[PDB]
Amino acid sequence: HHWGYGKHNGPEHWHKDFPIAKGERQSPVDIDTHTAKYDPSLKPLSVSYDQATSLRILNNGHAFNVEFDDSQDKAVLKGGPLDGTYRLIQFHFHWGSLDGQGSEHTVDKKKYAAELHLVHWNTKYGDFGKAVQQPDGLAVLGIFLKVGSAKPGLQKVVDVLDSIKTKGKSADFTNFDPRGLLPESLDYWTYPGSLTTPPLLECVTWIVLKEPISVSSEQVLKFRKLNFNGEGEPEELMVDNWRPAQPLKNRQIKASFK
Ligand SMILES: NCCc1ccc(S(N)(=O)=O)cc1
Ligand SMILES: [Zn+2]
Repeated sequence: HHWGYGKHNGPEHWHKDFPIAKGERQSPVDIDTHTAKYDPSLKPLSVSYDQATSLRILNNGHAFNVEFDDSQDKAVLKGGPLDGTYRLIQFHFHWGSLDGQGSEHTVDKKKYAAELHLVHWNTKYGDFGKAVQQPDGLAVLGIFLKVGSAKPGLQKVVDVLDSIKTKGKSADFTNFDPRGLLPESLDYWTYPGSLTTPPLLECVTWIVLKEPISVSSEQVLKFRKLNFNGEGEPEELMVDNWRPAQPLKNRQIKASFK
């Protein structure tokens, strides 16, 4: 109820209210590329976002979420390591104060400038709340961001952030196409993990794409102008809203590519 990313409420403190923080399948993790094993058992990943229906964008004090209508299979993730159908509910990002940090997952200890999370729930459990009681309840598609050329499909998101500067603000965000945030390649790593924020629930099949997307310096600078605080409160820029890598423990990361 008062967690955050500060010195006094950040990741090193979460375990006191959320003891699963020290659990057996916490996220994110470092992806050691040389230890990940190619798995021929993985089937192709299927990202089916053609009928995605975005609704709203919300600053929740921790990040911003672009929310989707998940009342029907309009945008789903299937295939790869997944059994069944996972419905897109929201996406959000984690990012840094500087371009050398911001991602949650790391690749051979490399931190990217940011990381996109497309969050999906397993339709066999009927709603998100029931899905987060299940060890295969969620699938999060993670995409790294590096700073270079602008990402045209991100600009509509960047352009609305001025209207949701502070915690609790929302704005209409209809007709946004999340396909414009994907890299060319769907080559991925996958492992079983958790939500990376409280409540840190161990329900997630992580699918982390190998290929980063490029965003421009100007695009990420606009992320960094958001606020963690509410309207009228002293300004605390929304930066460094990432959890560091957690112990891998008894897990293997699988690669979909050689
Ligand atoms: N109410 C739980 C919401 C929640 C959804 C997704 C994530 S993440 N960063 O693991 O994609 C964290 C929390
Ligand atoms: Zn996230």
